[PDB]
Order: sequence, then C-alpha cells, then structure tokens
Amino acid sequence: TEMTAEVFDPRALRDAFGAFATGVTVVTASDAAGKPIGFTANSFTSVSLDPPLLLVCLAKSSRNYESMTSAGRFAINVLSETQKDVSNTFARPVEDRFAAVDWRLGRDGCPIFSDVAAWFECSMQDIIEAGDHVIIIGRVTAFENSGLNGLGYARGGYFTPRLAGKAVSAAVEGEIRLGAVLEQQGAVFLAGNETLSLPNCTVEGGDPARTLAAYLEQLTGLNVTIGFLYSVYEDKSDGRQNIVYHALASDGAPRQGRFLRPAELAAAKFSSSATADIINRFVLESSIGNFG
Amino acid sequence: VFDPRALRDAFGAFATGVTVVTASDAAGKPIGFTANSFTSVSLDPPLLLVCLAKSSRNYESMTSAGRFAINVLSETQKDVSNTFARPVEDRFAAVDWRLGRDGCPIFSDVAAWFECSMQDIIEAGDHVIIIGRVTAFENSGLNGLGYARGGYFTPRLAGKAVSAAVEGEIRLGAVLEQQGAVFLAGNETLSLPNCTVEGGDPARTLAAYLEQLTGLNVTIGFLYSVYEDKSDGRQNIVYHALASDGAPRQGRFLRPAELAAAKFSSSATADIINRFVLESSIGNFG
Ligand SMILES: Cc1cc2nc3c(=O)[nH]c(=O)nc-3n(C[C@H](O)[C@H](O)[C@H](O)COP(=O)(O)O)c2cc1C
Repeated sequence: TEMTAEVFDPRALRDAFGAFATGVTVVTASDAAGKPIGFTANSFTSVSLDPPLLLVCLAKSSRNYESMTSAGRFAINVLSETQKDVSNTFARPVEDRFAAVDWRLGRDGCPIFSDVAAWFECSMQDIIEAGDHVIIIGRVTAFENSGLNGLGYARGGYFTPRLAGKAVSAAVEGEIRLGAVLEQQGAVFLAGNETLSLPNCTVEGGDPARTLAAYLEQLTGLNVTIGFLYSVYEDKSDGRQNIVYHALASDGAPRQGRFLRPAELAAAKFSSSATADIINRFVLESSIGNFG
Repeated sequence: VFDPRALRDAFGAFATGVTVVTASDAAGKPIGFTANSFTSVSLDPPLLLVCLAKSSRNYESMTSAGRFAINVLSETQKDVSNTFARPVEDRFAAVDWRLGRDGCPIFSDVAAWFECSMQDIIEAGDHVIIIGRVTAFENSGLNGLGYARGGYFTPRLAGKAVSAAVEGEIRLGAVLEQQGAVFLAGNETLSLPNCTVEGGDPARTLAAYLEQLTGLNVTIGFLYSVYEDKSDGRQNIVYHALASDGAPRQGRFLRPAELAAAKFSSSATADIINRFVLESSIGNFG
C-alpha cells in the first residue's frame, strides 16, 4: 500500500549531504550488563541552551541500536585533531573498541575520552523515529571544553587546522610535490597501467590548490575542485616534501589515466609506499561514514 | 546551573558547515535565516534536520510554511551567511537566487542545496527541530563555508597561506580570544599580536610567541585570514586562537564594546576587528 522503489541515487544523496562539513563525535554509553558501548557519529547538533539540549542520530541497522535506545544516559565525545584513529576504531567492526582510547567513567557512568576537543554527559529526553535512523535527544548534565582543535569530516574525509601549518613549513623548505586524492564517484584517479601513481606535479611557489586544479584539469580534461588538505609529509625514500589535497572530478572519462573503485585497487602495484598508504587510507575512509 | 557562554563555547568545539534555510511566507515573500545546527538524518526516506530559535522573527512564518530549502553555502559565501544572520531589511538583495520546483529560494554558487517538505516540528527548549523530507537536491563539487569555534574557516586559506609563505617573510597575526575578548597590544594605537618570520610551522611559531607575550596558554586554531598589507607590502597570515584565563603579562583582552572608539595600527587590523565584532554579534543562541 506504500511505494517501495528507489527515487534518488543513495550515493548521489549521501555525497550531497557530505557538502556540509561537520566535526566528529563518539557517542558512548554502558549496556544492560554495564559494558561500555560506543559508535562514531557526525550527524550531531547543538539544539537548545536553556534547557541544555543536544541531538545525535543512530541508524536502525546498528548492532548497538537496542542497547543504546534502552540506555538512559549517554555521552558525546567531540574528538580532537589527533583522534583520527578513534573515529576509525569506533566506526569499523572491531572486537574491543574501547582498547583504542584512554577513557574514564563520568559522574553519571558514561565513557568520557581523554584529550577530546569537548565532551557532554547526557540524559535521554526523547528518541524520535526518523526513517532509517532515530533522533536521540539528550539533556546536558555535565560538560567540558578544552581549547583543543576538533577533528573534522568534510565530503570524503577528515580535515584538521594542523595541516595548513604543516604545509606552510614544508613549502618554505623547498619544492613540494603536489598530489591529489581525486574522486569521481567513489573512484580515485590513478595514473599508469602496471604501477599506479597518484596525479602530481612538483613546484616551488604559488597557490598549491590553484596549481593542482590547473594541473588536474589539463591532465584529465575534466573539471576539478580542490578541497581540504589530505596529508602533508616528507617522502622517506625521495627526500621530497609532499602536499596531498583531497579533490573532486566532474563526470566523464579522463583524457589519460583512470578512476578506480576500492574493489579494483585490491591487488594493485603502487609507485611508492607513501602512495599505497594514501590509497589504503582512501579505501578505509570509503568503508566508513554515515549511511550505506 | 550552567554558564550560557561556557556551554555555547563547548558546543562551538564541533565544527559545522553553514546553511541558509529559505522559504516563502503566507504573502509569498521570500524569507530566510543562517543556520549551522543542521543534520543529515535518513537516506531512505531522504530526511534532514535544522533547528530554529523560538526567539526568531521569522519563527511564525517558518513553522507555518509547508515547504523549505537548505542552502549549503560555499567558501566564497561568507557575506551571504552574514546577511542572513544579521537583521537587514532586504536579505535576498545580497544573493543571486531563483525559485525551485516547489517555490523555495535556491541560491547560486552554493556547495549544495536541498528542497524539502516539512514532516514534523519538534519542540525542544528555546528552539524547535524542523524535519524535512528531501524532494530535490543538487551538489556542485564546491567547497563549503565552515564555522568552527568563533568564526569561519575555508579550505581556500591553506593554499593562500602557502603561496604567501614562499613569496617571503610573513607577519603571523592572531585573533586571540579570552572570553568574548580579543587580545590587543598597545595603548593609544592598538595592534593585533604578531611576529614576522620566514620558515617553520606558522602555528608552532605563533603559539610560542603568544604564550611568551601573554604568559597565558594558547591554542592556535583554523586560519582566520590571509592577505597582503596594502600599506606595509607585507604578507599576512592571521590565525584564530584561544587564550587560557587570567590577566596577560602585556597588552589587554578587549570586549567589542571597548573596541568601538579604538585607534588601530592599520586599516587591515580594523577590518579584522570589524569581522571579529560582527562574527561576535552572530552565531547560534542569544
Ligand atoms: C565520520 C563518520 C560519521 C558517522 N556518523 C554516524 C551517525 O551519525 N549515525 C550512525 O548510526 N552511524 C554513523 N557512522 C558509522 C558507525 O560508527 C558504525 O559503523 C555503527 O553504526 C556503530 O557500530 P555498531 O553497528 O556495532 O553499533 C559514522 C562513521 C563515520 C566515519
């Protein structure tokens, strides 16, 4: 009597929601047995100041769904720049998630993580049914705010204020190799056939994003948008400073190279260990995120 | 029980994008508001969330509307965000916009936009939770305007900074906040705290400088502004920063109220202070 048929492309919609940048939280609580349970959530909002109200959304598909909705108290841990691993641990299917964080129990028995950007001890007010998820509303009972910069998530992956500084230091040291994790759908652009390499060009001076956008657009014949810094490092083998950006390509077949889905990258040979590390990160940050 | 500033500042730790919720009132006139307390709720059915203060002027018009739209602003749309947070007579004069298939104001050059139908309005304290079912949407690859802690951040600035850094020496400045007070050096002619260097991590350098200067603990945040001083000729990298509690060794933390008839070191310094006081008179909650 209701219409069970796809209207929008789940990828297209998920990617559109991704345009709105968010920080990263880890929702924590204790199950019926008193065992700490948790999950990474970026679908969080500050609701009211008087009374102190907060919001977070949990998928009905969650393993912890029953334990969570049944819990009376929960805590929101707003992760800092250095807590990329916590976000991954608490989003990935791991045996003991709480073994990846230094944590303690709050005044109201909720797992509070250390070195976080901010944390909030809550009491559940209401659980609102909303599609494939539920809206959990909590009343802030206790909180703390360290000046600590928070871990961010925009579009594909994480961003941190840290990297801008790291990039500037590298840029002054000498020439930089400007690389990019250029995504089409969920497919990363890679140059070569037998030994795949990320698109890059080594320059000294100018706006790295402007330079890289021009290079990529020329290379692929596609329209490109350079986003947040992905990684800044010194190649241990090469010796060269490396500035890697997260980027997006318009639809179509590129002039040269190809866009590969994580499934195709499984048994692929890479230009360098660094290149492989970045691809490993891309495929892992592809196996995670809100919705399916 | 809780300090509204302390709590507001704690919520601010969680970065967001910047949306402009739009609709048409009973008279059919376009209405809108800047909102950052937005969340993607469900994929099947497509569900979305945005919070509106009960104190809002448009509160009655909004809750009474059946359809609305979400405008996920891009990096270049700081001033759109400002217009729609501030009380101006013609807000819609500040944006190139059109009406969507369901008669909602859709802005051009946005990072993404969502056309919705109201599903429910949930009462939640000094605000209401508006739930919308997506009827249409569009996503340009465009980077979004971001809001973390006291102000805006954009991916743009990282690149802008790197270009400047390679050109030569940079003046590293900071919008260093204590409570709602910005740190300023000098007595008659106030200047933002800064030091000119060539090489190293600008954030590391600035944290060291500020901590030494003030005798306070500092956290350097997102890039605030990158520009070339028109008078000086010097490249300027300005960071958003935070100071621990207490009186600084030198200089002083001034409230927007105290800055009103204050003389500044340069027009640029004044532009940044103007921006600080304006992005102080805006943000979620009153
Ligand atoms: C950045 C990011 C944001 C996420 N946001 C949410 C969210 O808001 N709600 C949700 O249910 N899952 C979210 N997830 C995925 C979950 O953490 C996780 O896979 C699962 O729902 C919790 O594990 P469980 O099934 O064992 O409870 C997110 C993952 C990432 C990386």
